[PDB]
Amino acid sequence: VTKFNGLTVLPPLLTDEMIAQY
Amino acid sequence: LVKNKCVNFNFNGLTGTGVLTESNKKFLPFQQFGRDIADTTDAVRDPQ
Repeated sequence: VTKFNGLTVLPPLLTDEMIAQY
Repeated sequence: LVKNKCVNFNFNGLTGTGVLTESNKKFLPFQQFGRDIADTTDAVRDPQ
């Protein structure tokens, strides 16, 4: 699987390591 | 010119806003200012 004009992205609450742990 | 600080910059008429950092990417000898896929300016060469 594969700058800012006002828009922004928010990080997920569960990061990828925590999702991997789950 | 002041870099690494959020300043109001204008080079020959680009008249944008942002903080300028030294860039690894290399231009072509004639090419002046770059751009991104979203048509937003991402790299500029100082005329001086």
